Order: sequence, then C-alpha cells, then structure tokens
Amino acid sequence: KEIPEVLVDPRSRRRYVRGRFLGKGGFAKCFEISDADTKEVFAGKIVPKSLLLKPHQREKMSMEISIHRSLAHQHVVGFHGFFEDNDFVFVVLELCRRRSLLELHKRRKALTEPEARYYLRQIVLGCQYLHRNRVIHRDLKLGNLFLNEDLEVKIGDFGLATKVEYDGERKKVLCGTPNYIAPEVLSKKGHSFEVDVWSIGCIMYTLLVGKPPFETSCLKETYLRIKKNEYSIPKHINPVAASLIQKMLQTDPTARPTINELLNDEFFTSGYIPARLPITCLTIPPRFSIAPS
Ligand SMILES: COc1cc(C(=O)NC2CCN(C)CC2)c(F)cc1Nc1ncc2c(n1)N(C1CCCC1)CC(F)(F)C(=O)N2C
Ligand SMILES: [Zn+2]
Repeated sequence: KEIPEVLVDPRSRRRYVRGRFLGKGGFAKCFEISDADTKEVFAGKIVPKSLLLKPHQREKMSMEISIHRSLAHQHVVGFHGFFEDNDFVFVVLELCRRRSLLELHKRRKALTEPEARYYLRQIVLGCQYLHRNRVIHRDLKLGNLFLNEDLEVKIGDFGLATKVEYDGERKKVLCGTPNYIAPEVLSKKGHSFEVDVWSIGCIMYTLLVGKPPFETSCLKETYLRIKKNEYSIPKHINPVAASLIQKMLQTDPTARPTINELLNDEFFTSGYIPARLPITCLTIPPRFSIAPS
C-alpha cells in the first residue's frame, strides 16, 4: 500500500506534487510537497489508514486536525488543510526549512543567554496564543518547536493537545507519553494549562544547560526524580535565569507562573533580546558584537 506521486484534494481541486522525504513523525511519513499551480511548497504529513483501524486511534487524529485547523499564529505551524482517500490521510502544513530546536540542541548543546531569551520569547508567545484559545499542547519539547528560514519558532504536533471546555476543568486522562512530563500528570491526579509552563521550564533548562533537568538511564527513574523535584541548576547559570527556571519547575502547579506573566520576568525585561539571529547560529555561537570588524 504505497503513497501516490501526486496528492489530489477533490474538494478544493488542488494538486500537490510529492517531493523529498523529510522523515517519519510517528505514524506519519512527511514529505516536501508542492501545489501544481502556485508552486508553493508545504510539508505534507501522510498517514496510512491501515494504522487507524481502531476508532480510538481515528478519534485522536480527528481531534488533532480539529484543534490545529482552528489555530492561526506567527509562532504556530500553519495549518493549510487536509484531505483523504480510501488509503491515506493527507495534512498540508507550513514547511519549516530549518527543522527543529532538537537538531539545534544536538549541534550547539547549551545556547548563549540571548539566544535562549530569543527562542523562549517566541515559544511563550505561541503558547500564550494556545492558552488564550483554551488549548493545552501537553507535549512541548524541542522536536515540536520548528524553525523557519528566518529562525522563527513554530509550535507543531498537536497530537496530544486538548481543549479546555469549561472553567476550572481538570483533565484526568492523557493518552500519550509527553517528553517533559509534569508531576501532576505522573502522579495522575488531574491537570490543565500549567503542564505547558512546566514543559517550558524544562525547555529553558535544556537550552541554557545543554541537557534536560531530570535525565537518567531509565525512564521510570526519570519520572521518579520529577515526582521528588530532584534536579539542580549548575553554578554557571546566572541567578535571574535560574530563578525563572525554579519558578516554572515547581511540583505544585498552582505555584508556577501562568503563561502571561512570563515575558514580564526579569529574565526577559532586563536582558538583551536579539531582534533576529543569523543562520550561522545553527553552528557557531554568536558574540553579538556591536559593529562589524
Ligand atoms: C525542508 O525542511 C525539513 C528538512 C528535514 C530534514 O532535514 N530531513 C532529513 C532527515 C534525514 N534524512 C536521512 C534525510 C532528510 C526535516 F526533517 C524536516 C523539515 N521540515 C519540516 N517542516 C515542517 C514540519 C516538519 N518538518 N516535521 C518534521 C518532524 C519529523 C519529520 C519532519 C514534519 C511535520 F510533522 F509534518 C510537521 O508538522 N512540520 C511542522
Ligand atoms: Zn488511549
């Protein structure tokens, strides 16, 4: 059961030429695809229905599309549309030519402070948007934080995302295994927006330190350390940065800042935030010099 060379949406009469294989995001296989008329290039996420035999699995895909289609923001992956034939589900998404923060992290390890500040701000701005629209992502991690040609961050993969339907709703189910998973989820006693602030906590730690805060050889031992709040921040991290991390990584979800407080932290308001980064920043640390020489 093999994937067509040209992807035809019958409703909109659009045709997409399947270009280069980008990789396998879970069930899906992703390709560079291009609209035959405009030649505009997108990421095509193609999932075979042979892996969607169970209603539960179908319901999750429908939910992901439902959530993601409703979203439009500078720091959220553009959802351009979706369609399906008897064999496949096709989702047409904003292409992010510079991959994700995971691949950045693997090249550069710990970032410089102004880089972190730069990316974190964009991460926060997109998450503010999600939260304003009553959406919790629930799996914010480096691999889901994509980068376009100008190194702007775009939040993707809404496969674990959920809608808060009513005020003070505490979700008690999360079908999935988030990476930077919050202690309320692991204890399994209900959760909401603060799950994403925890994840942003871990992301900020990873970006500045060069490894994740609760890492071990065993996933269960890692979950153990999250329960006990067992991490520590290196001495060389500046106290303003360290303090913000500490605020975000509290076991009590009610103690963490909300998403809208974050940009007002000293960390942002009293440090250098570059307006943009050069492409060299994928490979070489920037000195942020005051004039060419
Ligand atoms: C041209 O841009 C991209 C290049 C690569 C890329 O460099 N792929 C290499 C990986 C190694 N193999 C051997 C050769 C191909 C890549 F992995 C991803 C690229 N772009 C990209 N844009 C958007 C998405 C995206 N990748 N992801 C990634 C995540 C895992 C696979 C692609 C797919 C997605 F899910 F559709 C999705 O939602 N989004 C937002
Ligand atoms: Zn399930």
